[PDB]
Amino acid sequence: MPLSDSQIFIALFIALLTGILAVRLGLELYS
Amino acid sequence: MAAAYLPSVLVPLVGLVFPAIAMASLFLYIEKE
Amino acid sequence: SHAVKIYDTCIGCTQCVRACPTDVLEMVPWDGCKASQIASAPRTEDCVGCKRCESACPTDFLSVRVYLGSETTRSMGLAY
Amino acid sequence: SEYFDLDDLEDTTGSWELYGQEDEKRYPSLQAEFFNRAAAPLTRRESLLAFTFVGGAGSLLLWGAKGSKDVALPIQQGPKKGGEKGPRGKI
Amino acid sequence: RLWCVQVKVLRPESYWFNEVGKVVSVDQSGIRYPVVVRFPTVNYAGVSTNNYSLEEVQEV
Amino acid sequence: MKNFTTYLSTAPVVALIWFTFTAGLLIEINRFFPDPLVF
Amino acid sequence: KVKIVVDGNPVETSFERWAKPGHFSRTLSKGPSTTTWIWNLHADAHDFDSHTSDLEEISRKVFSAHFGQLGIILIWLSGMYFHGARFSNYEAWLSDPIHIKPSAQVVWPVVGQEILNGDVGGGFQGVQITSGFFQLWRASGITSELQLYSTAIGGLVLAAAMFFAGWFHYHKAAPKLEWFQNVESMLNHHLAGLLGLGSLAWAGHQIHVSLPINKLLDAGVDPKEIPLPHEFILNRDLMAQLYPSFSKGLAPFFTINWSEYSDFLTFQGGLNPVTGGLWLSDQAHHHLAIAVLFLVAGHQYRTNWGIGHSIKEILEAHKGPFTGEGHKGLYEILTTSWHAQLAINLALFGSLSIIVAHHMYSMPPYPYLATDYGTQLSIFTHHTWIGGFCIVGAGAHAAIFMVRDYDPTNNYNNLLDRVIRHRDAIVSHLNWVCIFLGFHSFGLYIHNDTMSALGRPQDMFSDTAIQLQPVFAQWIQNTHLSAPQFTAPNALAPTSPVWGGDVVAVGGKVAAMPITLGTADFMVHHIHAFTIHVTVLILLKGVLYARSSRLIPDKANLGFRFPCDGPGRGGTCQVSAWDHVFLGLFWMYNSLSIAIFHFSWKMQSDVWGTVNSTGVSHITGGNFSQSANTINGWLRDFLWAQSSQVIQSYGSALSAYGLIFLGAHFIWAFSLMFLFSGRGYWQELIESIVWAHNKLKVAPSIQPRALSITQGRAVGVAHYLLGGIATTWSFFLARIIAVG
Amino acid sequence: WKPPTLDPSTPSPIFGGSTGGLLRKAQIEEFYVITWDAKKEQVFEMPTGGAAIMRSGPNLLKLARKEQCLALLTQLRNKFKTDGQIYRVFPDGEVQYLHPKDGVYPEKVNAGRTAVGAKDRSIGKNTNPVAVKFTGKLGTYDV
Amino acid sequence: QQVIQPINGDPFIGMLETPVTSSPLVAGFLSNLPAYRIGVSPLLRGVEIGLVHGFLVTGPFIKLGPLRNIPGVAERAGCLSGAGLVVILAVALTIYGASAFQGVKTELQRDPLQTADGWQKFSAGWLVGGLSGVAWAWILTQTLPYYS
Ligand code: CLA
Ligand code: CLA
Ligand code: CLA
Ligand code: CLA
Ligand SMILES: CC1=C(C/C=C(\C)CCC[C@H](C)CCC[C@H](C)CCCC(C)C)C(=O)c2ccccc2C1=O
Ligand code: SF4
Ligand code: SF4
Ligand code: SF4
Repeated sequence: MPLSDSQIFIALFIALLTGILAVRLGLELYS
Repeated sequence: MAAAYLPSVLVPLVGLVFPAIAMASLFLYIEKE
Repeated sequence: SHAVKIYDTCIGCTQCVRACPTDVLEMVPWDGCKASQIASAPRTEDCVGCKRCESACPTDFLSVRVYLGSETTRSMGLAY
Repeated sequence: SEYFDLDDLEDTTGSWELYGQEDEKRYPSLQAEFFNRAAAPLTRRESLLAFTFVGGAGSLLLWGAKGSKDVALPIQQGPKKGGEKGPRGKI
Repeated sequence: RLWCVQVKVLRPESYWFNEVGKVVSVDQSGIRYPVVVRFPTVNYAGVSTNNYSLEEVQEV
Repeated sequence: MKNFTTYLSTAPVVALIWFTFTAGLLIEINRFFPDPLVF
Repeated sequence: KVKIVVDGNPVETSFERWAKPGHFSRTLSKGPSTTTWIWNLHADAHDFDSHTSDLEEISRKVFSAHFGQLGIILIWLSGMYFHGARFSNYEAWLSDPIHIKPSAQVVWPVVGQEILNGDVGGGFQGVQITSGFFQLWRASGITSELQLYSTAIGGLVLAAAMFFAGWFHYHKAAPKLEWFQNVESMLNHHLAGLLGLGSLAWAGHQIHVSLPINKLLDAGVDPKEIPLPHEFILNRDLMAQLYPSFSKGLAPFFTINWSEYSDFLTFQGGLNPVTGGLWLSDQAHHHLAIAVLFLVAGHQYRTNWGIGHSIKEILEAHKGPFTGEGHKGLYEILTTSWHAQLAINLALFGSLSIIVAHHMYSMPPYPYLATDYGTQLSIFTHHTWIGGFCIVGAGAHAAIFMVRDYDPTNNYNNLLDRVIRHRDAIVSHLNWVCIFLGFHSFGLYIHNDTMSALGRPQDMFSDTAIQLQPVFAQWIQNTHLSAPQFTAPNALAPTSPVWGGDVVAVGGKVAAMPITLGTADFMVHHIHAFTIHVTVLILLKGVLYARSSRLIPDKANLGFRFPCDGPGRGGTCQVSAWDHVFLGLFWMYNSLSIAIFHFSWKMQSDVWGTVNSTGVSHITGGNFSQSANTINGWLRDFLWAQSSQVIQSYGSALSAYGLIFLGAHFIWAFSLMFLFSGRGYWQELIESIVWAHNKLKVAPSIQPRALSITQGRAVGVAHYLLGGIATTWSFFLARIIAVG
Repeated sequence: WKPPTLDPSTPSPIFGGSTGGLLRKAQIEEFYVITWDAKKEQVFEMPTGGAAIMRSGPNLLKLARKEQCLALLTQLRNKFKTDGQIYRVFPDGEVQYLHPKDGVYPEKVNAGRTAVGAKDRSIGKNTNPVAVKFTGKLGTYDV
Repeated sequence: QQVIQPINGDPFIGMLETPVTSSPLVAGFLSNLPAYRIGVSPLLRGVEIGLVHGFLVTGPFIKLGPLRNIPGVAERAGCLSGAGLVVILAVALTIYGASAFQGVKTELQRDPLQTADGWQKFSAGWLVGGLSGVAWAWILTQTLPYYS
C-alpha cells in the first residue's frame, strides 16, 4: 500500500522545521 | 508514487535553483571587503 | 609575511645576506663570534620565502631560519 | 625619460585609454528615453536579483511541471516496454 | 679542549650528535661557540666542520 | 697493467663479472639438473 | 680559406683515467663522500661543455663520440645480418614469403624457455621478428646466407674502422676549432658527397642488382637458380634479356636519348601487384633523380674558389619591417653553440622519422612488407616513437642553448631577441589554442559517450547523426586520386592506393586499399592537433622562460637543471627548463600513444584483412567507424577486445609478450612512487635504516642519500615511459602476430 | 650619508619594448625604480627578457618587483662593476628609498645597524608547540 | 621602417604596439563599440550589447538543442534557452558589480561604467537588451523569407 500525498507533505513540513533549526545551529556556530 | 509531480519540481530546484542561489550568495560573501 | 629569525650560532660569514634575492638580510656588529658580526633580518616584509639564505648557511644546524607565514603580494612574488 | 614623480604618474605607470573615447551623443533621445524607463526598476541590484530569481525559478518549475510534458520529454512519458528483465529470474 | 683531541658532540640538533670529531682550534676571546671540530663525514649540506660550546663537547 | 686492473676493480666491472658468474652458475645448474622444485 | 688543420698527439692513450672515476669533472674527481656522487658521475659523463669551456676540446670530444656511436651502430647492423645468416629461416622464407613467418632469433633450451622457439614455418623454430629485415634483404637481391655473412663481416670491419677513427681523431690527429666551423664546406660535402653520391651509388645497386634479381623472383624463379649479381654485372646480354635497353649500353645516356632507358627507369606509381611493394624501377629512377638534385645542391656554398654563397651574408640580408635586424647573429650562434645545432637537427630528424612512418605504411617500398602486418605495425610505431623522443630532445637542447650559450650582446633586436620580448603573447595565445582544442576535440567524445549512455544516438557526433566530415582531407584524397589524368600525366598510377581506387591483394591478404575518412577520423585528427599543440606549449614555454620570468627574474643563474627556487613565491617547484622537458615527455607519450592507437585500430578495421570473392573481410570488421567516436568504444572495442591475444598468450610462443605486458604494467606503476613522492621522506627513512646498519657495524663509508629531486623526477619519467611503451609494445606484437 | 632622492629627469636605457614589463599593479599597488651611473654605453640583459642598451651616464629603469631590481643590480655589480640604487614608488607619489638602505651594501657590516630577529640561543633550544597553545604567538620561534 | 613599437613609446610598460593593436581601422573600430563610449551612459551601452548577444546565442540553441528536429517547438525552445542564458548572465553581471566596486590619460574622467552604480545600470541594460534580442530572434525565425 502506497503512502498518501498528505504523508509526504507532513514529512516535508517536519523536514522544513528541522532545516530551520539547522540554520539556527549553523549561525550560532558561526558567531 | 504518490505526489508524482514532486520530482519534476524539486529536482530543478535542488539541482539548478538552489546551487545558483548558493554560489551567488557565497560569491558575494567571500568577496565582501 | 614570513618570519626570519636569527640564532646565536651564526659565525658571521655573510653568505645568507649575499644569497638573498630581495634584500631582507644585512650584517650588523656583534661580539658573539670571531667575525664580530651577525646576520639580521630587518626587512622580512620583502621576504619571498625562497630559503636561499638557509641553503647558504654553513652552521649545523642552521643559524638563519625562515618560517613561512601569511602570504602577501610581495611574499607571493607577484608582478601583477 | 619615462618617469615623472607628480602630474605624470599616469604616463609613468602606463594608465592610458587605448580605445575609449569621450562622447556624450551616441543614441537618439526617444530611444534612450524609452530604454531608461524600460530598465528603471532593474537599476537596483536587489530588485534585479529578485526579478531574475523569481522569473528563473518560476520558469524552471513551470518547465518541470508543465513545459517538459508539452515538449514530450522522455522522463515525462515514462516506460512503455514493461520493464527491463534481470537475471536469476529477478524482477 | 686540546688541539687535535677527540671529542663527542652533545648538541642534539647537530648532524654529528653522539659522534666523535677532532678539535681543530678553540677560540680564546670568549665567543659563544669557541670549539672548532672537524668530522670524517659530511652532513646534508656537504659540510665537515662545526663550532660548539664547551658544554656541547665531551673529551674522549 | 696496474691502471687497467684498477679499472677492472671498479664497482660495475666487478658487478658484471660476479653476476655473470652467479647467473652462469644458476643457468648451468638448471641445465644439468632441469626442473628442481624440491630438495 | 678552407683547409685541413689538426693538432698532433693532443691526448695520451692511457688507462690512468679509466682507474679514476669522475676524472673529467673538477667537482667529481676528488671522489665520493655520499652516494649522490655515484649518480652525478653518470649524469655528467657526456655533458662536455660542463667539463671545460674550450670550444675546441668540446668539438673534438663530440667528433670522436660520434665515431663511437657509428661503430656501435655498425656492430648492431652486422649482428642483424649475422643472425639472418646463422640463426634464421631466411632462405626458406625466400622460397615462400606468404606462408612463412620471418624469424632470426633462437633461444637456448633452459628453464623451459624453449617454448619461445615458435613454429614459424620453413622447418624452423625461433622468435618471430618484426623489424622487416627479410623484406629489405629480398629487395636488395640477397638470396643466400653467404651474402648475409659477407655483409656481417664487412660491417664489423667498418665498425672497427669507426672505432679506430674516433680514437685517432681524439688522441692522434684532432681537428682544430676552425676545421669544425667550416659549415659551408660541411654542407657542400654532406649534400653532394654524402646524400648525393649515396643516392647515386644506391641507384647503381638497384639498377644492377636489385632490379634483375627481383624481376626473376617475381617471375617465379627459384632463388637458388637465379644468377648471382656479378653475373648481371659481367654479362650485359643477361641483363638485356630482362631490360632490352641495356643492349644499347651507356650510349643512350651520353647522347641524351634518355627515353631509351624507360624499361628500367619508370614512373609507374602505385605498387607491384605480385609483391605489394613499390616498383623497384621507380625506386631506381627516384634515387637517380635524388642524387642529381643533391649533387647540384652541394655546390651552393662558397669554399675556396670564389663562387658560392656566404651563409652569413644570406642570413644578414633577410630582415624586414616587422622583424628588426632579422637573422643577424644566427650564423655566430650556429657556429659556436653545439646545443643550438643539436636542437635544430633533433627537431628535423624526429619530424623526418615520423614522416618516414607515414610514407612507408602508405607506399610500402619492400616486397611482401605490406602483408606482413606485424612488420608494418612495428615499423610505423617504432619510427613514430623515435621521432617524438627526438623532438623532445630538440626542446631540451634549445633550452640548454638559451641558458648556457645565449649572449644578449650578440642578439640586439634580432629575431631571437624579439621572440623573447613577446614570449608572454606567444605562450598565452598557445595556451588559449590548447584549451580550445581540448574542449572541441575531447569534449566531442565526452558528448558522444554521454549521449550514447543516455540512449540518444541521434544526438551524437557520428556519420549517421550530426556529421563532422573532414572535407578538406577528402578533397586532397580526390585530387591525389585524379592526378595521373591531368596534373601528373606521365605517372601511370597514383603514389598510393590509400587515395582511392582498387584493393592491392597479395596472397589473399590486403596489402593496401583506400583509407576513407569520416567523422571518427575528423575527431581523432583534432585529438592529434590538440596533443601536439600542448606538447609544443610545454617545450616552447620551457625554452622562452629558461633564463627569466616574472616569478624568477634570475633563473639563468640557477642553470638549466635545478629542482626549484624554494617554497616561497607561493612555491616554485619545476620552474627549470629541464622540468619542462620532464613534463613534455609525458605529453609526447600521450600524443604518440593516441597516434599509434589510431594507426593500429584503423588499419585493422579498414585496411588489413583477407580477400574473398565477395570482397574484403577486415580483421576487426569495420568497427572503427562505428565506435571510435566514443571513449567507451576505444576502451571496449580496441583495448579490451584486442588485448585478448596477449592475455591468452601463456603456453604459446607468444607468452613472452604476456609476461612483458605484466612486467611493463609493473614498471609503469613503479614509476608513480618516484613521481608522486619527495626525497625528504626517503632521506628520513634512510636515516632509520642507517641507524640499523650502524648498530650492527655495517654502515657504509659512502654515506647513503636519497636521490636528488631532479633524479627522482628523471627516474620517474624514465620508468613511466618504459612501462607504458613496453605495455603497448607487447600488446601490439602479440595481437598482430596472432591475428595477422 | 643621507638617502638620495629619485631624480625623475634621468633618461632610461635604449629598449624596444616587451610584453614582460609593468602591469596594472604599478598603477594601483606599487612599482620600483632602479637608478645607476654607467661608465659607457653597452648592452645588458633585461630581467623581464630581451637585450637593452644602457646609456652613458645616469640611467633609470622602472620595474614591477623588488626582486627584478635586485637581479638587475646583481648583474650591474658583477658584470659591469657598477653600483645602483633601488626605490619603491607608490600610486600617491610617495617614493621610498630601499637599497642600499644605509648607503653601505648589506653584506658589509656597518655600524649603526641593530639586529632584528636575533635569538640568543641555538635553534635546538626552542620550546615545544604545546607550550604556545592559546597564546596567540606565531610559533615556538616567536617566543 | 619598423611597424612594431613600444606602447605609447614607453619600452617598459608590458605591451607592444603592433598593426593588430594600432591600425587606424582596428583602433577606429574598437573606439566606436558601445564598450568604449566612456561618456555614454552604461545603461544604454548595456542595452546595445545585450541586444547583440541575446540575439546571437539563440542560433546554436535553435539548430543544435535537443528539440531541434521538432518543427515549431525547435524555435521556441531555442529562444527560451537563450533567455535562460541571458538571465544567468544578468545575475553574473550583477554579482560582479556588487563585488568589483567596493587617473587615465589618452586627462580623462574615469568611466561611469567602472563604478558600482554604473555597473548596475549596465546589468539592467544587458537584461532588457538581451531579452529583447531573444524575442526579436524568435520574431525573425517567424518572419524571414529564406529562413529554414
Ligand atoms: C558535518 C558537516 C559540517 C559541520 C557540522 C560544519 C560546521 C561548521 N562549519 Mg564546516 N563545512 C562543511 C561541513 C560542515 N561544517 C563542508 C562539506 C565544507 C566545504 C568543504 C565546509 C566548509 C566551511 C567553511 C568555509 C566554514 C565552515 C564553518 C563552520 C561553522 C559554521 C557553519 C555555518 O553554518 O555558518 C553559517 C554562515 C553563513 C551561512 C554565512 C557565512 C558563510 C560561511 C563562511 C561559509 C559556509 C559554511 C557552510 C558550513 C558551508 C557548507 C558546505 C556544504 C557543501 C555542506 C561550523 C563549526 C565556518 C566557520 O566560521 O569556521 C569555524 C566557515 O567559515 N565550514
Ligand atoms: C539537476 C540539474 C539539471 C537539470 C534539472 C537540467 C535540465 C535541463 N538540461 Mg541539463 N545540465 C546540468 C544540470 C541540469 N540540467 C549540468 C550540471 C550540466 C553541465 C554538466 C548540464 C548540461 C546541459 C546541456 C549542454 C544542455 C542541457 C539541457 C537541459 C534541458 C533538457 C530538457 C529539454 O529538452 O529542454 C529543452 C529546453 C527548453 C524547453 C527551454 C528551457 C529554458 C529554461 C526553462 C530557462 C530557465 C531560466 C533560467 C534557469 C534562469 C536562471 C535564473 C537563476 C536560477 C540563475 C533541461 C532544461 C539542454 C538544453 O535544452 O538546455 C538549454 C542542453 O543543450 N544541460
Ligand atoms: C664527401 C665527403 C663526406 C662524407 C661522405 C661525410 C659523411 C659523414 N660525416 Mg661529414 N665532413 C666532411 C665530408 C664528408 N662527410 C668535411 C669536408 C667536413 C669538414 C667541413 C666534415 C665534418 C664532419 C663532422 C664534424 C661530422 C661529420 C659526420 C659525418 C657522418 C654523418 C652521420 C652519417 O650519416 O653516417 C653515415 C655513415 C656511413 C654511411 C658509414 C660509412 C662512412 C664512411 C666510411 C666515411 C666516408 C666519409 C669520410 C669523410 C671519407 C674519408 C675517408 C678517411 C679515411 C679520410 C658521415 C659519416 C659526423 C660524424 O658522424 O662523424 C664521426 C660528425 O660529427 N662530418
Ligand atoms: C585525463 C587526465 C588529464 C586531464 C583531463 C588534464 C587537463 C588538462 N591538462 Mg593536464 N596532465 C595530465 C593529465 C590530464 N590533464 C598528467 C597526468 C600530467 C602530468 C605530466 C599533466 C600535465 C599537464 C601540463 C604540463 C599541461 C597540462 C595542460 C592541460 C589542459 C589542456 C587544455 C585543455 O584541454 O582544456 C580543456 C579541458 C579538458 C579537455 C578537460 C576535460 C573537460 C571536460 C570535457 C569539460 C567538462 C565541463 C563540465 C561538464 C562543466 C562543469 C560542471 C560541473 C562543475 C558540475 C587541461 C586543463 C596544459 C595546459 O594547461 O595548457 C592550456 C599544460 O601545459 N597538463
Ligand atoms: C623510492 C624513492 C627513493 C628511494 C630510492 C633510492 C635511494 C634509489 C635506490 C637505488 C639502488 C637500489 C641503491 C643501491 C645501489 C647499489 C649500487 C647496490 C649494490 C648492491 C648489489 C646487489 C648491486 C628516493 O630516493 C626518491 C627521491 C626523490 C623522489 C622520489 C624518490 C623515491 O620515490
Ligand atoms: S627566504 Fe629568500 S627572500 Fe627570505 S630572507 Fe631568505 S633568501 Fe631572503
Ligand atoms: S646566518 Fe648562517 S649564512 Fe648568515 S651570516 Fe650567520 S652563519 Fe653565515
Ligand atoms: S617541494 Fe621540493 S621542489 Fe617544491 S619548493 Fe620544496 S624542495 Fe623545491
